Amino acid sequence: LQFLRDTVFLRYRTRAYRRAAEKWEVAEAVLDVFYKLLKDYAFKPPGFSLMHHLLSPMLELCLSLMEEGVTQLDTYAPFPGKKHLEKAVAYCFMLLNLTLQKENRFMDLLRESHLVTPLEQLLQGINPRSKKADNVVNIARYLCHGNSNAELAFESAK
Amino acid sequence: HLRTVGTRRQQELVPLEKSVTHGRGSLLIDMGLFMGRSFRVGWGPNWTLVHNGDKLRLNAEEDQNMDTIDYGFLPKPTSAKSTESKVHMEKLSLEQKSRELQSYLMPLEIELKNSSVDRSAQCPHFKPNAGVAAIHDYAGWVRNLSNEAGELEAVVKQWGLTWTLCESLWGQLKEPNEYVRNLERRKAFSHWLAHTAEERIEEEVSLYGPERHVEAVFSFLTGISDACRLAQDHRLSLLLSQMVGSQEMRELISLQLVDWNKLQERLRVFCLLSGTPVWRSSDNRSINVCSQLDWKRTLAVHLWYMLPPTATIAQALRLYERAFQEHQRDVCVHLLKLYSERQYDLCQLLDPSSVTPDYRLSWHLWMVLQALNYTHLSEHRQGTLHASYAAQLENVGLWEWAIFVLLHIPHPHIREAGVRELLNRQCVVRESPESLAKENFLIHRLCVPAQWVHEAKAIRSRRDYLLKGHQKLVTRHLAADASFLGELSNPEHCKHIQLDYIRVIDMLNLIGCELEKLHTKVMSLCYTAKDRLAQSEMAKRVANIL
Amino acid sequence: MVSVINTVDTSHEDMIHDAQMDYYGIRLATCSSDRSVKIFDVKNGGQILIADLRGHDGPVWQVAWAHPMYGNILASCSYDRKVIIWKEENGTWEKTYEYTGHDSSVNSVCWAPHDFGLVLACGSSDGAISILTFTGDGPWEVKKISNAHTIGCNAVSWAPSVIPGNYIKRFVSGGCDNLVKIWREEDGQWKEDQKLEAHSDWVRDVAWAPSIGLPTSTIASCSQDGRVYIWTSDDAATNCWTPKLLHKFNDVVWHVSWSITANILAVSGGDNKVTLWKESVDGQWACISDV
Repeated sequence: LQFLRDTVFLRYRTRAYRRAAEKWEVAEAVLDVFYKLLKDYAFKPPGFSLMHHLLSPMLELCLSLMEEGVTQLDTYAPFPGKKHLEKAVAYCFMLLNLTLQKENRFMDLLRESHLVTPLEQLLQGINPRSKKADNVVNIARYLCHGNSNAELAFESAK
Repeated sequence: HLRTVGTRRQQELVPLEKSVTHGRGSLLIDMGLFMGRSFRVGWGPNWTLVHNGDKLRLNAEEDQNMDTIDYGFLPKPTSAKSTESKVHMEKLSLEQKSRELQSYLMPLEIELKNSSVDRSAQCPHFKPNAGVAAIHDYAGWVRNLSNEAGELEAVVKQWGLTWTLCESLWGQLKEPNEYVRNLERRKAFSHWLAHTAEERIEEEVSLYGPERHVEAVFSFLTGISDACRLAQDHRLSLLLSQMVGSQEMRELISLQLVDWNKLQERLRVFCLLSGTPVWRSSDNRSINVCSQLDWKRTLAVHLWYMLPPTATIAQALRLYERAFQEHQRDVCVHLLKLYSERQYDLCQLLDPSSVTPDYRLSWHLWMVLQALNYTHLSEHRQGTLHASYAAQLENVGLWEWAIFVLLHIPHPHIREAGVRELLNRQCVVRESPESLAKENFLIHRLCVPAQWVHEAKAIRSRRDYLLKGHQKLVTRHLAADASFLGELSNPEHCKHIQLDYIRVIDMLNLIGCELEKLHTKVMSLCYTAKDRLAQSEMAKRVANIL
Repeated sequence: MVSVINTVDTSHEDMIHDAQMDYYGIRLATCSSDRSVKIFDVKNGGQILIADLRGHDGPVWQVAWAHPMYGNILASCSYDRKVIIWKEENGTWEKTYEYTGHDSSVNSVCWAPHDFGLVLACGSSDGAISILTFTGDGPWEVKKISNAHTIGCNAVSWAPSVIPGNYIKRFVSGGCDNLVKIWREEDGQWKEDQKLEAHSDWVRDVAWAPSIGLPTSTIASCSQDGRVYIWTSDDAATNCWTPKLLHKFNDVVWHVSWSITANILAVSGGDNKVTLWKESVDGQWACISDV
């Protein structure tokens, strides 16, 4: 799990540098992996560590994706790119929503386990980060509203 | 009871061992999580404990394979191990190879024209004849043609020199006729010695000259007119021409010059014309030369000057030989020692002779000498040794010559029972599978005539037919063959041998199937076998349908 | 000690006791301490498994292929007190017979030279050897020798088939009493022709070298003392076995085997190493090489 996630963020910059079509696909694969991780969500401590990993650079990456989406609405289509890009956007939307309901129960439990302190910091530091920084996601939502293509709009409103 | 007590002691040790293991788990137990840096532990002991349990007092102790297995090989080895791999993929080439190179088919074939054989109603034999002459010719022409290649080098030259010192000397030494024969042997050996100490004196003495300084004058003398011309010491020049002269000049010039020097690259020249260069410790010059020069270079001096009596050359040679000492394996040297010998005494030196031998040359050498009467070799240990060496040489397809030798060697029997077994192995299957062509027929032809062809063919069939055997089991074969000519041949073989019911059925077939079955039943009277016959008939019907 | 030796040798990969090549060099039967008799095939130098004949309650010790004149037969003995004979009928590697006539472990097996018939000799750790003789069908009659060796038998080796040209066969075996007993058989029963005491401890293995047609029959033996002796008979029919020391190692020698042509001894034992030995032209044995 560590190897793939590390590769994927690096590749996304790597994907962008070479071949827009092939970078996008890698990003879509990463989004799929994230979705799988969400579905999946000693052992409890490992889960807490994973939650901590999920909650600053990773948060920024989602923001970068949102910025790409804001760029995206204006130009391209590119449906195959759009599906993968669209799918990635949907995954980003869903993970925060799916994660948040899970996260509040999850984070408190992690804190209880800590009675670990660093992971708790994620509860503290992670919470501060979440508010954002709101604008970039919001712009993407506005673009989705302008598009009126459906979907994306639900995840944006939720 | 003692063993039981030891087990009781062994059992106690095990309990102690168990306690120690428990302590290790107790002391070594490691519990880091979720993920922790790895730490040392006695992980290995647990793994060894299971093995010890599998091995399991006295019994377990003397029941643990020290390794522990040994693999025995025929032609030739196999592999084995236990163990760093337990098989080795040997790349053919490795160490031993000189023997193989020396025994390149030809070293055998050529010798076969000379050996001859006794053709009879069965296994033949061998015969002797101008053996020496034969060996001389082959070694001659062969050696000459060999003196032209492009690889190895050093090795080839050494081999050639050894062969020349072996066969050469042998022949050279196989009332004025004795005087003339010694002059002729001395004449052949002299130049021979020079050629031997060549290349070494060749480029070597070359530089020596084109270099500096003295000594060379002595080295040219070991090689005379060109040396004198290059040197051109007027008085020394006249004395130098007395070399090659066995004349009683020796003593005079010897002592007188030494005395003159005492009263007062020249004394060494005088030591040579004295004719006793090394054994005369009085001059103390040509012994001390042993560190400087090859033993072969010092031999050449003895052979060339030792003295006019044409036997004294060999004398002094043997001398300097048994003389050297620094602080055995020189082949070319050991041939000289063999040559310097006389005969008889067979009971010791005949005994290192085996050392030397231990391949094909040694065999041929002993055989010619024994047959010729010059050296009656003997007999069974020497033959055992030749037999494995010849078999090692077959491995790569040396079988026919070895078989012939085995037949001739005997003796007078028992060997045949072994040679026949070897032939059977040779054609058990692979013989029948590798011979399935034209390569087998020639080999079969080559071996001394015997009715061994049917025997080899039959073995091949068994591994993988009835007609070949002719040239219960037969019934089974008939059932499989529920082609026609072969079946007829099998029937003929059965008749020759004379299942009776089956034979009757076969006769009926030769003369329908149901009638044959009835005949078989009648034969049985005067059934699983019947069922088998029915199955064979069904198979035949299937074949007909196909 | 033994524990120290075990510590020194961790074992890179699982281990096996004995493993013998087939006649014709096609197959390679093996056995290990896991009770499993694996038959591999070696076509072109590559090892390929064909069957895992499982069936022993204890670790299999030694293994021996029968002569191909009787079809394809392989026999293996074990610490379970039993000996198994596996036949082959079209790839049908089934056991056609099983023998359980010894009360303690069976250290070794060996097949009589193919002329004598299909005789299998077997030495137990009870101190008894059981020999199985083949008849017409699946019956096997046993000729048992009780109290052959004092505290048990480790090695069994057949004398080469020597034509009297009315046939006499001699077999010599080693055991844990230090004695290398030879054996003589008449009408049926086997009697000890002679004892050979030169070892100072348990005889491990005893190999009767194949005669190169040569009448100077030799036998090799190795023991817990760490000595290897090459006992010799100077002539036919003279009850003189004169032992000669090959070498002594500070550690035990486990196994000894004769190479066919040159009479090279493969000495397995001591330091996990196996040595190769040839008798020189001088009668002293020398080590050719380290494997």
